[PDB]
Amino acid sequence: RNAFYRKLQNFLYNVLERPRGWAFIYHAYVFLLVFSCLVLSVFSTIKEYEKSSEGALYILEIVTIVVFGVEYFVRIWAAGCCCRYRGWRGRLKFARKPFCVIDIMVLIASIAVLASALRSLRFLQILRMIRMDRRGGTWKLLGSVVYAHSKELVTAWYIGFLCLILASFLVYLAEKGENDHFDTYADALWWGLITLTTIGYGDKYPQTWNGRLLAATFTLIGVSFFALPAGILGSGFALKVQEQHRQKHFEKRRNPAAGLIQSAWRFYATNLSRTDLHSTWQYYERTVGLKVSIRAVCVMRFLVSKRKFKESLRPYDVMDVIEQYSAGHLDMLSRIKSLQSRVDQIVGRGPAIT
Amino acid sequence: RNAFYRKLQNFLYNVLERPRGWAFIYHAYVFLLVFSCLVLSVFSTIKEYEKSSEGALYILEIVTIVVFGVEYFVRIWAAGCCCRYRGWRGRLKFARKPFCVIDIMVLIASIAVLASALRSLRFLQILRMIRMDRRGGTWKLLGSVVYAHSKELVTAWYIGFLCLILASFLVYLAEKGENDHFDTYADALWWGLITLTTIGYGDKYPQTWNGRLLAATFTLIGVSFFALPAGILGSGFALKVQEQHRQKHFEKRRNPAAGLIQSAWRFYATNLSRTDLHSTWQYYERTVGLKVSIRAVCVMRFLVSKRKFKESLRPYDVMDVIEQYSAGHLDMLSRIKSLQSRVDQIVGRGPAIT
Amino acid sequence: RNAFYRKLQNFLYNVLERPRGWAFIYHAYVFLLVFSCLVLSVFSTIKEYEKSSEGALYILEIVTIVVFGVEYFVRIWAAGCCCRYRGWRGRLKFARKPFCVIDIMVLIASIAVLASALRSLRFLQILRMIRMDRRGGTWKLLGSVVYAHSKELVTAWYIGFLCLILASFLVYLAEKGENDHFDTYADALWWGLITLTTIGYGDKYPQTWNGRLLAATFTLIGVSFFALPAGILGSGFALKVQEQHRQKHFEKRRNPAAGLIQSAWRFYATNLSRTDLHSTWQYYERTVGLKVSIRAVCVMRFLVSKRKFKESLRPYDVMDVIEQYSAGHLDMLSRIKSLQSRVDQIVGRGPAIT
Amino acid sequence: RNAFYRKLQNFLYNVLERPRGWAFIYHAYVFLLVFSCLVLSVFSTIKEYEKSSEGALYILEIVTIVVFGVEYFVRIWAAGCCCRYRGWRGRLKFARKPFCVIDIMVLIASIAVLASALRSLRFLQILRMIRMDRRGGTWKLLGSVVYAHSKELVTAWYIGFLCLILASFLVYLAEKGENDHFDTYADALWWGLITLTTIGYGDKYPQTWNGRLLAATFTLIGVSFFALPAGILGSGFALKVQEQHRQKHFEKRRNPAAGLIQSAWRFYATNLSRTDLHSTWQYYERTVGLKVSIRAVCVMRFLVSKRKFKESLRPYDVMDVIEQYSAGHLDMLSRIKSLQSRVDQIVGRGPAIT
Amino acid sequence: TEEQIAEFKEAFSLFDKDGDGTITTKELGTVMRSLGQNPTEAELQDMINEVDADGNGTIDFPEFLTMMARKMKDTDSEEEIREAFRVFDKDGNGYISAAELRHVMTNLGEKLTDEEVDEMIREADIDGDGQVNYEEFVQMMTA
Amino acid sequence: TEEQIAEFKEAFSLFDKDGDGTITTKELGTVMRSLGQNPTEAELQDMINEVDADGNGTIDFPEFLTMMARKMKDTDSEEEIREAFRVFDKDGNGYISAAELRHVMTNLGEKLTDEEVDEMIREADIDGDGQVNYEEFVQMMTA
Amino acid sequence: TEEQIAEFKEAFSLFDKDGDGTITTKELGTVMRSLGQNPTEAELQDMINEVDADGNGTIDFPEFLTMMARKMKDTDSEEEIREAFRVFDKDGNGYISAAELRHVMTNLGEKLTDEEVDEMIREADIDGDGQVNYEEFVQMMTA
Amino acid sequence: TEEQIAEFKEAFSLFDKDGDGTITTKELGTVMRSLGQNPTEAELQDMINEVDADGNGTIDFPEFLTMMARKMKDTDSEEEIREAFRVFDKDGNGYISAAELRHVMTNLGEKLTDEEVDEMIREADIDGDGQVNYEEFVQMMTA
Ligand SMILES: CCOC(=O)Nc1ccc(NCc2ccc(F)cc2)cc1N
Ligand SMILES: CCOC(=O)Nc1ccc(NCc2ccc(F)cc2)cc1N
Repeated sequence: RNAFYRKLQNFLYNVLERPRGWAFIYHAYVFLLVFSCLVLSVFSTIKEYEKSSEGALYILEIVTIVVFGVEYFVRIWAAGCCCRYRGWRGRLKFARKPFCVIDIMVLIASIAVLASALRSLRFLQILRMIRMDRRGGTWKLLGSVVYAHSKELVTAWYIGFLCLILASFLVYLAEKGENDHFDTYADALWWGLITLTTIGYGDKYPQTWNGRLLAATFTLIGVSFFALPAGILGSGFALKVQEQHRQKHFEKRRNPAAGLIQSAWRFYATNLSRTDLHSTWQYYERTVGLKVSIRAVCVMRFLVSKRKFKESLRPYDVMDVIEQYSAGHLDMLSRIKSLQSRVDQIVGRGPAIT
Repeated sequence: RNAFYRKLQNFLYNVLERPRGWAFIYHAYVFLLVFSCLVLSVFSTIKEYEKSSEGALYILEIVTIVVFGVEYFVRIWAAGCCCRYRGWRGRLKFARKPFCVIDIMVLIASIAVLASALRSLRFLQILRMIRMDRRGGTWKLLGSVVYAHSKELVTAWYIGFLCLILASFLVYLAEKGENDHFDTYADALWWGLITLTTIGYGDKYPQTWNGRLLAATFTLIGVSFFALPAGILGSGFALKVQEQHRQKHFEKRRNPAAGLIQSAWRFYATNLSRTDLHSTWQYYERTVGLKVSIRAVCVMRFLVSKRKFKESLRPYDVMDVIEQYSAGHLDMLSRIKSLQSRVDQIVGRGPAIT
Repeated sequence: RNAFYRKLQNFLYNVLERPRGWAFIYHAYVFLLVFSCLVLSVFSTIKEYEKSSEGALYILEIVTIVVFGVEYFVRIWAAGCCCRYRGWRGRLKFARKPFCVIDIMVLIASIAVLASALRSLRFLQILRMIRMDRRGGTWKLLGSVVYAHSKELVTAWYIGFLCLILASFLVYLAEKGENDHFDTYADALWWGLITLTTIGYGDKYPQTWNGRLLAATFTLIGVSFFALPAGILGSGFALKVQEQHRQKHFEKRRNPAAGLIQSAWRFYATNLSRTDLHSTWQYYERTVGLKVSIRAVCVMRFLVSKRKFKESLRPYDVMDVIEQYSAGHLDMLSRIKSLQSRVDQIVGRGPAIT
Repeated sequence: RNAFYRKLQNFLYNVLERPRGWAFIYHAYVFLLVFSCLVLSVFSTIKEYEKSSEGALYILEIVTIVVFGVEYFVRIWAAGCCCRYRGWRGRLKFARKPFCVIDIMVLIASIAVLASALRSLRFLQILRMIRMDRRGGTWKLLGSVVYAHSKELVTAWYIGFLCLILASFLVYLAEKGENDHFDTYADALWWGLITLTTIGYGDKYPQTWNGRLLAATFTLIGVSFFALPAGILGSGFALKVQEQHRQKHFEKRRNPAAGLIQSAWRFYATNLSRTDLHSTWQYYERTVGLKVSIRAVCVMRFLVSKRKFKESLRPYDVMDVIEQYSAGHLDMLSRIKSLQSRVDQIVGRGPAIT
Repeated sequence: TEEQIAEFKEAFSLFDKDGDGTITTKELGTVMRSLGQNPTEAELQDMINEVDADGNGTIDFPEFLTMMARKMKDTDSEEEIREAFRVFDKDGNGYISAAELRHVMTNLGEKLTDEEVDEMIREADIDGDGQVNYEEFVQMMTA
Repeated sequence: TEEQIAEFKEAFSLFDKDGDGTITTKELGTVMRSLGQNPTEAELQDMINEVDADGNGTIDFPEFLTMMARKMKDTDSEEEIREAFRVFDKDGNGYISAAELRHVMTNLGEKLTDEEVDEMIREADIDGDGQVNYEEFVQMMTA
Repeated sequence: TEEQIAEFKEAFSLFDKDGDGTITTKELGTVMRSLGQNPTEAELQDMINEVDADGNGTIDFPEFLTMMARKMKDTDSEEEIREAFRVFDKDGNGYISAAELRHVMTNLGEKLTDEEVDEMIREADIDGDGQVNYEEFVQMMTA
Repeated sequence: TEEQIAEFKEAFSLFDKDGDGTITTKELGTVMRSLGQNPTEAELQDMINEVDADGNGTIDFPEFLTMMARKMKDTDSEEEIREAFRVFDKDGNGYISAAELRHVMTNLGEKLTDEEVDEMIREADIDGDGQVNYEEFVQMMTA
């Protein structure tokens, strides 16, 4: 079982950890559990139905704390998947993660109330869904795009601010007395923001057609300006994902290059005189004529990996025309090298016939 | 007529089937028929005018069921256009399509009520317009773009969710007692969603200026965040269509390549010794010195197709600079090959004068 | 004056006609005239101020009809700028343009009422601003982008339609009796459209929290879907304008190529034996040893234009690397041609020393 | 201290002036000061809290005028950082900037009222935040994108205008008598604009289902059209920033080229005979065998800078394939030059053995 | 061979409808209709062009016999046809399925018959897995 | 020919206004105005430059006679002018209509007269369909 | 050397399981399992292919001794492996940290042991700063 | 010249602080501080590297005299420096204004003094319009 012991720990934790296949299946579903738990937590917030609300909601609360307490422990052991952490030191060392500690804090509070907590109970389920991330790559991705677009965004934000301030103030002095709505500058600022975002509550508006003629321009500007940063950041994502697709072809290229050099040093360490190079010999003797056989084993695996890295990059539009460039150019070079050979034999028979 | 019989079946079904010319003309118009039928089906839902509504609506219902029942049959026979389906087996075999079976199911229900069905009648006309697709390429195209943008979308969705939850809860505790509007957390959540989407019904809003100061920030964030995924997917389509335009030039290139190899094997099968290669001989003898003539027929058509594929790709910006690359580089190669010939004659007269 | 007569006609009509410099100055200003005329035409639609409204509005009406009647005539004569139209036939021939005829029709109606017409008066000023285009390139540009994006748009339109229909119908059966608002399916459809476009009038909404839970999802989908085609077409323009910028560099390249061949045939027609080539000789003799001088005149202008077209294209990123490609590649070719010369002299002295 | 005197003036003014590191830190914070001052200036506009509002607001007003008066002076002296301005003439010359003069004007008014000014006080704080720019690069960036997109924008603006006019007028004649809302064409135009921008105040709407059928189409068009220019300009920024990223790699390339030629002329001016070239000699003798040493000093710094500019451009996708182009092509050229040497020696021994 | 020469003269007279000693374009369209096809006149032109040594607009018996005596290995289109194979093997891994081959040979260019594509795969599939290695097949056909 | 030499000396003295033995730029602008055109001074400069063998700023009679004796087939711009033909045949198929040729020759560069463009197409259209094959026309003109 | 020849014959018979005189693929997978690895059959094939001089599908002792006698400087992959070094030194400045080397050698390709990567850096770091200059290391290994 | 040799030995001993016969990096930083500059040690290294014939880490008097005897036309960087001129003439038309030259020479790289850039333009502007033709100036300096 120990073979399966480490197999399941490693592979199933990599699923549990950063996955690539179908780990989001489990993760989206446990998401659904805790999230729907939250929803029915709000379902208790309907007095007409809150009774049955709690009636099933405490059911779901039991389910939730069970799910994430066991997730705590099982992620612990499955983290035996990690080479650098195996046993006492490693897993009694890595537990001091802030994500982990807030995990156990909220979870022990969960079992405590699972041993009038409605509000903070909402907060802890909140922290569960927050726990979905573990990496902040959301914020990382965002701030990247933002800083990438910093001067554009500041442009929009500034000019929109000015339209808001100006037009609001103007109409405040446009319907100062004809409407109880617009009676303080605080009033108008509420109106300006509620308007320029195209929300349109309706609880205020101008009636003096002069004031209406004020808004009936500054709206045309501001509302679009407020609509910009959504549109900008939306594209900004789109552009980023396209170009990253292209580069993705290269990282595919990179891993075969990424491994061939491994076999390269695996070749160099194979000298019988290089007993100081005990790295691969101990790797083999631990994975254990035959030793020179093992030399040929690793070194020949290096040679085959050599052609492997030769195919590390397959295509890419500019790199693909790099390759077709390679075709015509290198075929030419083959031909020129031939002509080199021709001139070389002629240089040899220069003395041969003289 | 049998020549016209199969001609009309084949070509007019390809119109009826996946078209490229002007088949959408007929298809949009029959769309208009069934759709306007639906509209007047709602026109029966105005009591002031529902009487005349049904008065003409049953007219349109007759028209509709006629149209699609005949479409069922005529698509059947026109599907004699299909090589793999010709007669008993083929067309008595392909009818088991789910699109086809739901077609006949809804249609036989149509003639049944065309022999108090208002609600499900609406449903079956619904299924007609659903029947417009036959391929789900709508959903296919969508999910492609979505999965392509998965991490971006999840970013937006998550952070927008958090703004919604937080700001709604806050203002709920910001105007807890000053407004009958905001009286349960269910209340606020209705308000949050109705607001952050910039709908602005108006039936709720904050009046305590402290609460207004709450919303007057979280709106500025959330409303844009909710506005993102529209903007993202809009571009995502735009980018996809541009790059697919470029590749479209290549598929134009690809079909002439796509056919020349056909004539290539058409050449190889032309050996009189290759009687085992009875493919083209039976193709000709079924389409029927003269047989060696037919050899030259197919084989020479292959040679002309050889230059045809030589022109398979005409231009493309990177491929076009590939071609101009070909011009200068290959002209150089012509020149180097000349110099090869020069060195070769010199290598020949090395012995000639020695 | 006749020199200035045709000079002013030609150049000032090209301003009046398709311009490139500062003709939009005049055109935007006459736009302002007629447009502000329209606005005050609405200003008559305020009974509190309509009296003074007409008081100055008829002022502006006089101005408008004056402006465009004189524009009719002056565009006529300035169209003497056109080579193909000069005098009786040409300008008594081109007047039959539909733009021109609707021009004179609306304008003669204008002077007729300028010799209770409020409504159609609005219509004719309308047709004036419509007259701003003369080319429909608005519609042309639009339909281009649309057809370019056809399948994307149909995707969005279809799926949005389905959300509208489904969610509206559902909530209609979700608050069928609890609200006088939602009392006919016509009611809901009004509500669905007013909502999914994020307009939010407020005059309807769900109160049964079950019905609110219906909308509180289908909104999240539909409103974004309805927000797509704006975002798509917005980018679609943006992408189009970028790529057209790049190609613009080439058309700059193209005109010098576009003229050098002119001088090319100008060279060929210069043979004294080519008296049949009376084209340039009559061009010169009409623009009038000296005739062989004129030969050298046109032919040498061709040669200088030859280097002119040599500089027809200056740069372009891919074309610019085409040029730097030209630098290294052609320098190499210069060097290979040298080596050609070397092998050629060696081939000559092969016999010289043998 | 004079060394530190000019050091602090120069570097800390470049921070104060166009920065690249962390000057926005100070600038955003002083922004926060003046801006929050503005906010509490509005805080005086709440009668329930205006008393304490002024109570702390005059505190902040003292802070603000202090901040920007000292900013005036300290920017003056720190502008001793500027080479062209050092002492009497320079700093008594540059002060006549319009930004500077409006600065001192508003600021002296500030200290004047800091020696019933609420409204214009708001205006002067306004001008402070306006003072944040100093360059108008906001407007510059905007107008660039706008003119870049001019014809697209005019397309959208025009067609949206037409939808607004037409649909508004129609519904005005669609519910002319059934609603007190729609009673003048001015009424409808207010409704059209409030609608097509998706604001949806709610204070007007159609009830005659015929009129509702009018709006329930022209909305579907217009609202998207009004939503375009936001989406367009949003992308327009995004595209601009991407392509400018690429070019940014080149300006990085450009500065090392930008300096090597400096050392180039620094070499040429080093001739002892070129005493007329007293530029570098006086630069050194002012920065002061040894003079020929200084020759080698500057000239050798030129040579090292020569390889520096050789590395001026490091990579760029097309330029990077330019470089890999350089690799294969130039390696080929090395090889061809070798073959040149071969033919040259053969041309030399042509006579040697003949 | 002399019998090859006789069969080629026989076929030439077959295309040599009017017996002038060359095969004009009209006899070519004629014989194509006799075989059953409607070749466009520019089509018969290019056939002459790649058969017409002199370029006279007719296929003389000289050009006839030269074509009839030449083999596929006498055509010089190796890497060309290999790229033309590469298109359908979009992955470019050397093996295109008999599936894609069969399907596209049923609906692209001059699509052949079932036995036509059948012998195509049988000669193009020699190892027996349907996956049609294409560069091997061009190597086998071009030699 | 000697009569060619005489006509070229005659035209040279025509440009040789001051009779110095070379054609300076001033006589060039002078003779251009005499013909009727206003050539910019840099324009006359480049004419000298491509005529001025020595590079003196004047067109000596040596350079004059050499230009006057040289033909269009003595100019070496085949593929250049062919690309310059290609631009207007945007499709690049070898045939540009007499329509596009005529129109753009009426509104591009030194647009010619009707008979100018007319003889242009008559020499550039030799088969009689208005569609002006351009590489044939450069081949015919450049030889 | 003769003792080299003897050790190579010894190892060959070790791979020469059935003793036929060549090392078929089956003995290769066998000896790989004996060493402990599960090499795919195509893997053993390519090993033969780059060892199989004749191309018979087995590694004869001729091919065995030739490989066993050849050195790393007898392999001709200088700039290849240098590019393969360049990948991990993404900056391409000649120095990759022992950090990145160690980490990726722990989680890429056939990741080695700690002492394996340790000796890797010790031979690849010769100056003693962890930053592993890679072109020096290929220069040292390839000679 | 012998007096050139003497001045170069004099300057060498000036850099030859310790008098060993070569100019180590320490004397180079020393003499740079004596002149007033703070050159980084890698900077003095590259100076040696492009002066150090042997590559010893010191500038022997051999390398000293060879540099001191070599001229700018003995450096082989024509098209290099011309591209480096091209950067500031962003239009690439051969003429960069004395304005852009002066300004950027005041705020780029080792910006010089007013008379430094002044003599720069005076030698780089020889026709007298401020617009500094750059390829002429490299042609004049490099010969
Ligand atoms: C493409 C279909 O249309 C949209 O995806 N639109 C949309 C969808 C969600 C959100 N917010 C995140 C959220 C998601 C689910 C929830 F239950 C609550 C919040 C915002 C927008 N604009
Ligand atoms: C970039 C600043 O913000 C906007 O340009 N927005 C915007 C501007 C105009 C329109 N409609 C056309 C129109 C223009 C003027 C008029 F007087 C009447 C109609 C729609 C939008 N969305």
